[PDB]
Amino acid sequence: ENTSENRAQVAARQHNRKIVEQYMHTRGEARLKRHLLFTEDGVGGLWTTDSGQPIAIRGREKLGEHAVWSLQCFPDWVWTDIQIFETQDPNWFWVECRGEGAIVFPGYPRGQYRNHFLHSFRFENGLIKEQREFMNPCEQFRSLGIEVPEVRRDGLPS
Amino acid sequence: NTSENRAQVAARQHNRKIVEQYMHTRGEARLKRHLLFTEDGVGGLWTTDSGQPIAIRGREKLGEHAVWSLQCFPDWVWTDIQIFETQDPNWFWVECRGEGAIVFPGYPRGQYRNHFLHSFRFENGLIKEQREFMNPCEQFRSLGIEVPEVRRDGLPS
Ligand SMILES: O=C1CCC[C@@H](C(=O)O)C1
Ligand SMILES: O=C1CCC[C@@H](C(=O)O)C1
Ligand SMILES: O=C1CCC[C@@H](C(=O)O)C1
Ligand SMILES: O=C1CCC[C@@H](C(=O)O)C1
Repeated sequence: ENTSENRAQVAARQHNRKIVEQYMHTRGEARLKRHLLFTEDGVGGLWTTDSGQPIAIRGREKLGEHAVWSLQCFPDWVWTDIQIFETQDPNWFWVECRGEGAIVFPGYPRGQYRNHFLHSFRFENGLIKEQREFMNPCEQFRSLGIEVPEVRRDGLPS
Repeated sequence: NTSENRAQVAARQHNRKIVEQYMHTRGEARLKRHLLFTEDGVGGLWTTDSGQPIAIRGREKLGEHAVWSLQCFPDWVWTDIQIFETQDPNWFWVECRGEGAIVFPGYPRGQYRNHFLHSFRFENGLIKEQREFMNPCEQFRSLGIEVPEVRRDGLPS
């Protein structure tokens, strides 16, 4: 049905999608301003870590400081194979994509890092309130020269 | 009210029920979960230590994997299930938790907990591809396997 309430939802979903698209195409020095797409109290970060706890970055200002670190450590990062998923909630989107670039973490040799990622984007008033990324930390270990633990799966059918 | 979109709403509703059934399947019912798939459907784990998926291809293989899984994860339950419809009536995502005993050959019995994203793509009202994404490090912990710690110097507070 074409009601003003359904129309508002569509508008919201369209606006929010544009921001997800912008986020995912943000490269290079533009990364230093990606925080501006967040609410003042917005949270972003990595939900799949070796420690098992997220690295959550809280607040628009913190996100901007994190961007300085990220550009140092991932100096040429690009996201590719981007698929955006709208949901039944006009303020919640998922993205499946890959990423590749140099990895330059102190205490390790410089490497080439590739991973598969899922991102969650939740919105409030047209700005991102919570962004979360999910990847396989094992692929990061490989990029850093870190031995990847191996699980034997005995009897796993063929 | 347009017949195309009526078809889509219907397919999406039907598909949502199958996703719910899958996510609520527990205990011996797990041995019949393969029935929710197309004959050539694929399921499995997309986040592995090896970097390659453990993909199980076909309804019969899927049914075999379930015997294995019931041995290895005898009491597994999904919880905190959130189902996400998408713009494709045939594609859904699920965010959830899962936990249970982990009973692998050659490792001490453990208690395994992880956070999961699942992808479900449909064809003809059955699952053509299921993929699950998790953090393998939590499965290492559960088996007593040492997990390296990545240092991130400079990482701001
Ligand atoms: O920018 C990111 C959040 C901090 C951890 C980083 C990582 O090690 O992948 C990614
Ligand atoms: O996980 C990540 C890979 C490297 C770039 C990071 C970022 O600053 O977004 C995210
Ligand atoms: O049922 C499953 C697919 C094969 C690997 C398993 C695991 O080791 O997590 C999960
Ligand atoms: O990753 C998994 C943990 C144990 C159950 C397996 C399943 O139910 O498919 C999946």
